[PDB]
Amino acid sequence: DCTLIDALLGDPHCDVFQNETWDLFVERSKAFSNCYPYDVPDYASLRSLVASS
Amino acid sequence: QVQLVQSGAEVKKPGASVKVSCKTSGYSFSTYGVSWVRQAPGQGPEWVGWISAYTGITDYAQKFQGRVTLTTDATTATAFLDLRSLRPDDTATYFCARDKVQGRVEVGSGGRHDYWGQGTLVIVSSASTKGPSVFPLAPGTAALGCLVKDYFPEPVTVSWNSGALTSGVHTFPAVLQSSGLYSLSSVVTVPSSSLGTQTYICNVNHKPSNTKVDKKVEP
Amino acid sequence: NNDNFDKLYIWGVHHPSTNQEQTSLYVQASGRVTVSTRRSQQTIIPNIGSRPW
Amino acid sequence: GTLEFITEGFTWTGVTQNGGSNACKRGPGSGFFSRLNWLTKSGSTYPVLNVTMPNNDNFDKLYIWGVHHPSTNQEQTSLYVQASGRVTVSTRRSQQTIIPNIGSRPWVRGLSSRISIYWTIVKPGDVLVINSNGNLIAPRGYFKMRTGKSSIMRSDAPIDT
Amino acid sequence: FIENGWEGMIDGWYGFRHQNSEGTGQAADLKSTQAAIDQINGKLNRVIEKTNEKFHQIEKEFSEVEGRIQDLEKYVEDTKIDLWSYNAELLVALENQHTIDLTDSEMNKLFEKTRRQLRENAEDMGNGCFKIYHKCDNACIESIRNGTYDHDVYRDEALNNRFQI
Amino acid sequence: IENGWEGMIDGWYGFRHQNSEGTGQAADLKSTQAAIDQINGKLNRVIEKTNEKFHQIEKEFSEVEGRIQDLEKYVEDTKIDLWSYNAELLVALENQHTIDLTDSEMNKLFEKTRRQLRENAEDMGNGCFKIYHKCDNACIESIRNGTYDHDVYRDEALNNRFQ
Amino acid sequence: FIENGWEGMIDGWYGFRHQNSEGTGQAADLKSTQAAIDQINGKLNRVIEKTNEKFHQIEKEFSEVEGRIQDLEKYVEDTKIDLWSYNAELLVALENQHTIDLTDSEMNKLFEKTRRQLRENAEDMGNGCFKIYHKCDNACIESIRNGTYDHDVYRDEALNNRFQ
Ligand SMILES: *[C@@H]1O[C@H](CO)[C@@H](O[C@@H]2O[C@H](CO)[C@@H](O[C@@H]3O[C@H](CO)[C@@H](O)[C@H](O[C@H]4O[C@H](CO)[C@@H](O)[C@H](O)[C@@H]4O)[C@@H]3O)[C@H](O)[C@H]2NC(C)=O)[C@H](O)[C@H]1NC(C)=O
Ligand SMILES: *[C@@H]1O[C@H](CO)[C@@H](O[C@@H]2O[C@H](CO)[C@@H](O[C@@H]3O[C@H](CO)[C@@H](O)[C@H](O[C@H]4O[C@H](CO)[C@@H](O)[C@H](O)[C@@H]4O)[C@@H]3O)[C@H](O)[C@H]2NC(C)=O)[C@H](O)[C@H]1NC(C)=O
Repeated sequence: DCTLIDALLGDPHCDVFQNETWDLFVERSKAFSNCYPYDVPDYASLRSLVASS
Repeated sequence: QVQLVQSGAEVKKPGASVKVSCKTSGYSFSTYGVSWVRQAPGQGPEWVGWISAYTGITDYAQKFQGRVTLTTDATTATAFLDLRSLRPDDTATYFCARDKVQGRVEVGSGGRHDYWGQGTLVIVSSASTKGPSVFPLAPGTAALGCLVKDYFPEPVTVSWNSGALTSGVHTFPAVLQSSGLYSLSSVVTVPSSSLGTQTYICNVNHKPSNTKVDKKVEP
Repeated sequence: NNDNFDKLYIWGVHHPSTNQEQTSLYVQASGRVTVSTRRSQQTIIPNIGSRPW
Repeated sequence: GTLEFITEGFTWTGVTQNGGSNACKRGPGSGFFSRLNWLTKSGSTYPVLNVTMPNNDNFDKLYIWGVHHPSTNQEQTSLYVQASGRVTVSTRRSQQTIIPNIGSRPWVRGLSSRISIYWTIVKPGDVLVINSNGNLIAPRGYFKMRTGKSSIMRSDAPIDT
Repeated sequence: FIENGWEGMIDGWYGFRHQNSEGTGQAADLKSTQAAIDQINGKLNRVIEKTNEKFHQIEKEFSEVEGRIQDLEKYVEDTKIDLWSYNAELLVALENQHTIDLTDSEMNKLFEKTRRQLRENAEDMGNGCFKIYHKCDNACIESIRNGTYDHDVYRDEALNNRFQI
Repeated sequence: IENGWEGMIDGWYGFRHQNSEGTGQAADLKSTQAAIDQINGKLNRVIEKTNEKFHQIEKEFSEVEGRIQDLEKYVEDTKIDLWSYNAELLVALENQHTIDLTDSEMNKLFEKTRRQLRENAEDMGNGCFKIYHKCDNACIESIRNGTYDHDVYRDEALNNRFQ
Repeated sequence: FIENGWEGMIDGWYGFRHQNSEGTGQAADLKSTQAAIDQINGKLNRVIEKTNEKFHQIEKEFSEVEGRIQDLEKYVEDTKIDLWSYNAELLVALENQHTIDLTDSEMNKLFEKTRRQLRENAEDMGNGCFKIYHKCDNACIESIRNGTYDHDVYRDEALNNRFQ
């Protein structure tokens, strides 16, 4: 249910992802945010760079 | 299923030559060549040559060329290896193995040394053969054994109860003596209660000297 | 946007030459324009100064 | 492919020129970047500067200029009087306006304050207009621009003949 | 020469069909068969030999319209695809034209081998057969096939049926 | 055939004979079309309609932008350089082939003709045949059109050749 | 035909080894040697015909992590490399398969030239030799090698040793 950026920031339902690792993270169509409404100037860059960390 | 049974160990003297058989089965002999690899004790494997059972073609390693001749007999389904002018260098264990695919479509390289012979020891020495003496290795865990002493050449095969006792057995590397002969130990650790009920067997067998001596041990 | 297609909105923001002009037109000493959708957000603060004629 | 600089006589009236900090020491005493001009207060005034410099030449002029970000308000007022500065460089086609931000940055070589560097290319026939009531790091002129084979590379290999 | 090819030959890929007194019969030449195979095999192995690995790349699908950067990210990935696609069309085409000429030459070669062997004891009928001009029983036939036919032996017999009657 | 024939306008490959009845010429239309059909089909593959592109990136620029522009120019140059190589290589390959294709076609016609004459003629060495018998014009077209029965002129030819 | 090839031939690339009454001997065919060379030469010249020049390009190493633009600058340059690399692997492979078939055909062609020359005075032994069926002394041998052997001359001699 989480996007990557939501696990990063720590949306409540994305808590189970804390301190996680991956070779390939898989964002689902179904996913949603459910916290304070935000936006990320240069969203795609942050997503990309965390993804490859 | 699929297998390669090779001939028993031969022993030959510096001049002479040798022939080693490799019997195949479980696959159609003629759609696959055969690779031969040898192994000088303690060193790693070195390749000898290859022959096709489809086309009769051969490729010997240039190190041996002349001395070595590969053949195949389709009726019996067997590949043969003949090595001439044996040096003591050539004392090694000799393996055959399925290799290349012939006739059939193609690939990729799925074997290419699929399955191997159990290996067949060749000893090139000028010394005499001598059969082993078998002495009991007289005995809460407890230990017993056999001592296979003063024989030549290798190998000696030792088992216990036709192979009925496999567990907790350690058969050691033969050790060369300054007397030129070989000595070999084999031991078993068993529970020290079962003594009246059980007994034990030394399936000692030294086949360069046709000596099957199954000789026994007790306290 | 209750329609079934993407709507493109073109808008802009005025940069006056003097403060006297800023006050004549928009009263407040310093303006601010903030256009936003549910996902995105965008905010410009007009800059006052002389440009070439 | 060139740092061919050409000085122009900007006339910055009512402000003191050529400031320099101990961070950027030239010789025994203190100085600044050689192709930039640190305009600060004169008396207790910083006028609204409003200069202009055409391009009657037949080539593109590259102007490097910048804007000072002080660490404290005290330092902002000492230098530029006005509580909040503003720098606006513009040509007939383009326009560009920075508003310096006051705050503490990490200490670098004696200073907690900083300078942002901006460029403006002004083409033949066009005209450059600098305007500012504080915090300007002004240019002394332009660099000639040309297009060509030139380039740059990171390497530690030495040069032989 | 052979304006056709033989269905029902399942011994191998190239072969011999003879007819003599003892009767007709067939048999495949295994050496020139494997010769073709080994080439195709190796050519095929080089094509499918292990590909690339690629991990974190650029994005290639997009939800919003971004203009300039996105326009470039899609041009880059399309330009890539179009080239690799050309490479693959050309590769297969070349490889195939070759695989054909390779196998046509193999047949061709076996025929010559067989002609050089018969020397002056036989003639090329014109359809990739030979009219051998002597009593060639089944022993003699495998003698040809397995590369041992001594022409110096049937020379006189053959030579005379050819130039007389 | 160290050379080739100017003035052959019947086709692309042919026969030039000389006998008692006189000299004369005639083209082999089958092996001619054989060459053509290959060149034709090869050529058709190459020019099989290229591909359509619409809104791409910008490739000319008025002002200097640095990084993005540098990349937009590098991308398009890199593209060009590759496609250019593809085209140079293509043509080269295709040509070397188109040559070897047509040289083999001539070559093949010659063999066809040799297998036909069997033991009634010899290869002069310049891609001609010395036919060893009286081969009048009927006999000649019999060769050209694939019907020359050697078993017929065998004895005549065989004997002029050897005795 | 020739199972093998001759070491110790240093006069040229293709040659003739004869044996007659006057003794054995060897000699290279220069014309079909240069024929092979001239092709390899020209093929080779086209490959190394001087490459491109390039000057101010994009950056390809990077110190800090920038995300999107940098990912693209790295993808562009990698994509380039991979393709050019394929071009070079394929080139060499093709060129080589050709350079082989070119030289195998050159030998092949010399042999035929020589067979058409001997016409009916000799037979192909099967290993790419000829059994010439007449007294062919050293003058006669070079007459073959240099393209002047008149068969119409030794016809009768040869023809008769061959047949009875
Ligand atoms: C700060 O910076 C710049 C340069 O130092 C400056 O830009 C120039 O200023 C003058 C004054 O505003 C203007 O010039 C105009 O140019 C055209 C010439 O082609 C004229 O038609 C205009 O003239 C008329 O307006 C006159 C007013 O005096 C009347 O006499 C008459 O009716 C004319 O129609 C006008 O003079 C222009 O503003 C610019 N030009 C450019 C290219 O920037 C800016 O004015 C400076 N401002 C301050 C406040 O210091
Ligand atoms: C906001 O936060 C920043 C960071 O917390 C803070 O800046 C820090 O201030 C101290 C001084 O107040 C500075 O530390 C410097 O570090 C170097 C070491 O590499 C020293 O050489 C300097 O020391 C000298 O000055 C002394 C004063 O008498 C001498 O005794 C001494 O021998 C040296 O001459 C110097 O102190 C530095 O300015 C930072 N540190 C960092 C990591 O940024 C700042 O105080 C805060 N802002 C405000 C307005 O309070």
